[PDB]
Amino acid sequence: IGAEVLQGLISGGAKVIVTTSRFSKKVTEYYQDIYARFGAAGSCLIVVPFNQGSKQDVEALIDYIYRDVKDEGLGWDLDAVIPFAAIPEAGIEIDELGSKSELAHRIMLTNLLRLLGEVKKQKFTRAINTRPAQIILPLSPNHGT
Amino acid sequence: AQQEWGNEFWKNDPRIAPLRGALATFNLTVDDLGVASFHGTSTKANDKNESITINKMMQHLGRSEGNPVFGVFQKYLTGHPKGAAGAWMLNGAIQILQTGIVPGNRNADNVDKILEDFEYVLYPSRSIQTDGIKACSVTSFGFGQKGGQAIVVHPDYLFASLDSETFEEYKTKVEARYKSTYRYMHNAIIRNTMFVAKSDPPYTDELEQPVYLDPLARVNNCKKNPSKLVFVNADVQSKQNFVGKSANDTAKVISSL
Amino acid sequence: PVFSHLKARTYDSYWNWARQDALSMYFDIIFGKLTDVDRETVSQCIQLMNRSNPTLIKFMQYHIDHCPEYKGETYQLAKSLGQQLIDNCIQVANQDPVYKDISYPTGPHTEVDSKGNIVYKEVNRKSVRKLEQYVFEMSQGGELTKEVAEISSLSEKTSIVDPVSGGIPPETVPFLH
Amino acid sequence: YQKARIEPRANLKFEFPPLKSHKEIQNKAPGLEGLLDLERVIVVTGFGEVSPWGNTRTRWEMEAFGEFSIEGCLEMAWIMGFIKYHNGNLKGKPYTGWIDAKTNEPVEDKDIKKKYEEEILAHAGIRLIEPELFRGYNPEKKELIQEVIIEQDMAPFVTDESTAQQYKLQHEDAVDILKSEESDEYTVTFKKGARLFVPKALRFDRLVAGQIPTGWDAKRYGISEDTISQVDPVTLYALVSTIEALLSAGITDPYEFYKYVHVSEVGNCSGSGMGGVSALRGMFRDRYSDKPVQNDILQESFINTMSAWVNMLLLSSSGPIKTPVGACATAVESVDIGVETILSGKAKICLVGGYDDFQEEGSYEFANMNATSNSLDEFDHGRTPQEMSRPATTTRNGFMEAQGSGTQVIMNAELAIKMGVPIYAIVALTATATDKIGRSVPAPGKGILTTAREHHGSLKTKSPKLDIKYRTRQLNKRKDQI
Amino acid sequence: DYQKPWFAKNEKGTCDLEDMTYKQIAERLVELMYVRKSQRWIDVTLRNFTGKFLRRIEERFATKVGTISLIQNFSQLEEPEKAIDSVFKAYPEAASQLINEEDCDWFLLEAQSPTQKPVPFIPVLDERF
Repeated sequence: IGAEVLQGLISGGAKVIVTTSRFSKKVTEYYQDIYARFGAAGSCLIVVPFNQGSKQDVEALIDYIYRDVKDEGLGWDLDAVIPFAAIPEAGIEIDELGSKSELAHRIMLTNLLRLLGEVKKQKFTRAINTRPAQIILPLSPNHGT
Repeated sequence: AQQEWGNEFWKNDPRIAPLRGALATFNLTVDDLGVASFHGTSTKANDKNESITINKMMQHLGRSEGNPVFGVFQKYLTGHPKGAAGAWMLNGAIQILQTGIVPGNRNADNVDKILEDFEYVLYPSRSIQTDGIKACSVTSFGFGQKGGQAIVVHPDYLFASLDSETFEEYKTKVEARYKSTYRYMHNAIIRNTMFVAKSDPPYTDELEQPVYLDPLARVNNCKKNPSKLVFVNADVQSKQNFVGKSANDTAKVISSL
Repeated sequence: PVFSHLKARTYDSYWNWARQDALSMYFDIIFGKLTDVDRETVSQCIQLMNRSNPTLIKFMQYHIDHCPEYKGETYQLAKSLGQQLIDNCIQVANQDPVYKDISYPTGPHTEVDSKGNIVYKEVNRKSVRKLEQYVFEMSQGGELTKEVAEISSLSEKTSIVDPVSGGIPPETVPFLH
Repeated sequence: YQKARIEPRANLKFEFPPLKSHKEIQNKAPGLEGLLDLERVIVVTGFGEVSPWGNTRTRWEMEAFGEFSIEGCLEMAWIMGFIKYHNGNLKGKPYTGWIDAKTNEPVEDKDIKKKYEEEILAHAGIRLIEPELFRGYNPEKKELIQEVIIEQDMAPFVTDESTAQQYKLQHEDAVDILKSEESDEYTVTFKKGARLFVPKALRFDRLVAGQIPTGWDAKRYGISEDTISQVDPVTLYALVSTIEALLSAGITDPYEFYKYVHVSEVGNCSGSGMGGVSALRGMFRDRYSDKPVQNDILQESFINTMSAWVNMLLLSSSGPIKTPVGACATAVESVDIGVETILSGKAKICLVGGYDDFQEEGSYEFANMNATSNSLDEFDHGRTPQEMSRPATTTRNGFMEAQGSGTQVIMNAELAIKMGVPIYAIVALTATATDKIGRSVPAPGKGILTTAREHHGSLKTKSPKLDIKYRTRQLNKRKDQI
Repeated sequence: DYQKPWFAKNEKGTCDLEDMTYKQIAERLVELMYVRKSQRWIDVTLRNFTGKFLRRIEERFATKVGTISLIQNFSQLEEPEKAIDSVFKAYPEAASQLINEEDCDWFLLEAQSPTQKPVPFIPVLDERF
């Protein structure tokens, strides 16, 4: 889904930063082909390697977005956060709550809320209260059904 | 006369450029230089400097706006062989002519921001099948102020200049030669004998100096081995070499008086 | 923590890929891979209007002024289709770019043969032909949902003659709400 | 219900240019008929190369299409020594096709791109530096020697008589040699103050280079071992792109040139940038270190002796030889010399091109000039070796070194129509130009801008000879005076 | 003068086996091992040798991964022109391209095969002449 929201945001004229856990040559050539065909005048696409399971990773990313360009950052200010990152876990009942289940919960809930806590802190220390970042949560209809 | 008026009319003319007149001898224009095979070594100073010259060449020669050259950069997949480079770029620019495919810099993921002021250069990132490329331009730069440039035209502008009798006689000779090197190259692949190193020159020792002093001594086939073709004594300072057909078999009207 | 700000790949150069996409569209029409009746042709003219600057209008004008229309019907087609894109990209100058999903709204289909094999394909929806008809189909809802000249017009902003909000059936829910 | 299938074996055809019809050509280019002198028109007649991507056929379909076909993967696996040919009998049953080289299995031509496509793409192009291709050069352990003055005397050891007199000759009071009273050997003790050289190693940054594919052997082209063990490795790259440029022209015998052309009219203007640097190492370092180098290692270090081995093994011409040096543009310079030898009339066929080699010492020196990409800095940016050469890209940093050769065969247009050889191109012009005054050798400049120079200051008319109507009118009235 | 004639032949007289196109070989076999007056082959193994050659034509000039042989069984070579013209219709550049040296090694190894009548021609002058 997120790769089709990306090429609609990029062809609309937005500056998008895209994160990837599997940073490789095949992946960065996938995203370059998106910008080379579906770019727009004034759009920008930035691909970074990023693990949302890590706490130091969700703090280094948002600091890099809000750092100045002279401090080797982007100089940006977010207008939307679309956290679609997940882990496809299946076949796991209440009695096989393994390591993959606890990691996927850190990605989907805990470090998601920490990632929005970083975005609030960068806007608060720069005193940015007239530009809210719209969070688009990927909710589900099926809660255990 | 054919080189005063047809072939090199433009040489020390101050009104005709070399790059313009080298295309004007085949009745082509500056807008028919399709591809510009850049040196393009992925160096910070080189790639900016080369785009300045090719833009300023096309801007001074009055190439029309909206007509860029397709800058191809072969060294993304071969590297810079520091001297075999201009031969790889010349081999690559020949295959662009005969196929029409303009290959793309697949390592160009974000072309440089400074390079958009050069509106006469286009930097593709994938191969495009053109209907036809008429001329390329291989430029390269060396350590020690060694700029160079070759211009390469599609060979169909030579065959225009022939007649139908010269071309058809040529066309049956090149198709008879193709069958001879098809057979050789298929044999030599499976037998590992592409290179057959020669042991002897095409003359003997006391034919070596008589051959060198005769400009009309040509090799014919040997008789005891027709696969080997050598200089024999009858080829050297022969008696049928200078005298020909049009003036000597038709010397029955000039030797009759 | 697999992160570094050194591994960040930035893509900005729309000005070069616009001219590359304008040229590759020009030879797909000539070699018979694109026609004006295709969904892929109109989806490429939309991206050439988003990436429009005065240097691309020079680029696309030259190759259709100097287009050898006598060589064939596809050379006549590229000069005729390309001329409409000149006038479209001129009018959408000094305008914001536009996300338009002009593709076909496909639907599901599953089929078992007599030999026994699950084949799945995404087939064209019968009633719903474009994306404006998708929004109308989303507002009508289902039964248990009830409670108890296309190239030349891509630059002209259409006016909504009737909003979909009027066409919602009363006291029932849509598919998207 | 089991119908007879077809297994698509490879159809290798070594195709000439696709000659279209004469009416199509003169409709495309009308006006030129008897206007050009063909002896002043230089054409490219054949071309060949050795590259990191194989030869001139497999490099093109990787450059244009991005992947190998079934005939360019068979041509690639043959080059890298994966498949061999075998006609006759193996394992009792008679087989007459291709055969694996490690095992002896009968590989089918359909199964080439599923068996060797990993190994071909992993061992060609801009991979890491493989040390078995460069006589054990590991860039992660780059060997130097350090001069140390010993402060304490050394333990004595035995050696020959002549070698001990050579230690005493170098440093005299820092050695005492002593003859054994039984055998004819000596005891050498290095007293303190003597200088030695202890080897050390450092980690070099540049780890990626574009190498000739792993398994490339010049015996596969037919070059004998007596040539392999004598000549420099660059001479083998020049010898197999010369036999490939001649076979791209249909010249299967180089003595076919002498049925149309005197032996003093076949030139050779190929050149290099540094020549045989594997022989320069053999005389500057490997003989200083007493390794057994051959006696004529000086003659293989010359730039002009690679084109001498071409004439010594293939051509036997007594025509011109003008070997250039441009050191990054020495094949466009070599084309400039080659077209001027033919336009002057001194030659009629001219071998032309360039050749160079990757070795350890030139690779280290390019890093000191900061010209080559720091291959460890590119690993901090997450770049693969295959994407470390990015021309025109905003994040470009230094070039990527390679090796190989490339050769063209240029001749007259009038001679090429007479021999009936394929014509691949027309060399319209070639130019060469230096730059202004500076104090920096490896810095480019706008010097080739003079190849498009034109005076249009206040001139209000065109040049009258810029239209073909006028030039055919003056030439036809000059053809009537003749 | 001999009953086993020299096999290889094109325009401009006799030649070697590597000088004939794939069509010139396949219709010289029918010229040599098929009788026209009595409408038969010399041997049934010589008919399958012609059919195994025609399957080498289709293998050489073929598709991506595998398709249907036009000679599904060698019994359709009793009318040899109808099987020849159907092969060089599907693969028309076989009528103009000379035979590889790999396929010439196949042609000479199949001619020296047991459970087959020896060929009524001489293909090569060699040690096996």
